[PDB]
Amino acid sequence: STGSATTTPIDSLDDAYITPVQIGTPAQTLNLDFDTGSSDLWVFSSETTASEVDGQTIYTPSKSTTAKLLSGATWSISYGDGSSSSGDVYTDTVSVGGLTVTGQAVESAKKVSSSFTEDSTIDGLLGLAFSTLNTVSPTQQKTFFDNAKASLDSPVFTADLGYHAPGTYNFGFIDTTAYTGSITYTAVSTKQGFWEWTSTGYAVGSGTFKSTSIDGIADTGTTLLYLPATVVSAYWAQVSGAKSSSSVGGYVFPCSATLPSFTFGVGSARIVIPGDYIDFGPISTGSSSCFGGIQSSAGIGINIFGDVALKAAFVVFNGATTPTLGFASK
Repeated sequence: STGSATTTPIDSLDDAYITPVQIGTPAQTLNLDFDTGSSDLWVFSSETTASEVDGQTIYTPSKSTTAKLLSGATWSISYGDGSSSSGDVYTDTVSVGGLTVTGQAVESAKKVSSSFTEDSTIDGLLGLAFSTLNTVSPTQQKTFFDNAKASLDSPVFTADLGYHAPGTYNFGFIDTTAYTGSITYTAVSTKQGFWEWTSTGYAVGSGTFKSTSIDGIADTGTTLLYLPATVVSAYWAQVSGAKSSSSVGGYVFPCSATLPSFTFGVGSARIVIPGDYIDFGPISTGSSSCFGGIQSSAGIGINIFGDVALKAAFVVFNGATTPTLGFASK
């Protein structure tokens, strides 16, 4: 089997991407944030505290003839950015782009943090990291991909995120028309539960490539590119007037600037992030200070190849017995 679904930016900045997902019988379609940095499929629901729901579409398990309470199971997650949610668990039928999993754990939120409430466009998350990170207790549950894998034509999914445009998540096949040149594959460590890999270096603009190992994760659920302070300083030093602002919480730059590209290495291959992808616009409406899309990972504890980086590539998440990651230009 295979599946193919379009993923759409939630706003004009590509802060996140939403993908329609069918849950239950008859189908209830919710727009979920596919997150290769976490491993829980959770939704706003009829059980979510009413004051914490503001415009989201909810899953109502009582209206699904295939929903079953997973008795005694609870979940609770805290994300790197400080947001969180928790609740109980149902199993139900879940379909993405024509690919159907029966008995998928659907984690129903009883509580969500303010950032989730305030984002009316995101009805929940669909985790695509390794199932070892799943938070359901006392019986850990599998991700949608893990459940689908055996049925898929090939045990892979691909992320093809757009810059200010829709893109695609495919399951079970590699669309050879969706990228240019070749896909370069690179080793993955699953030791921390992430799609963790080592980039071979970077360049700023038309500058020379610096060969240096940068361990990090491919994370579709993180907006920005978070890299070591040395690398980030070298990038922003090429932008007149750019500075790290403790009050804003990262690098800002004059909105009048033209940003240089940023290149990262994948083995001997190179992925170029155009300068415009690094512009996240005014820090507040009407400001001439703009927020940068490349930020320091210092104090996160891990480097994160988030959407800024991934949307410059066609990315293969190869879930074979020994997982790997593939990157192609597009």
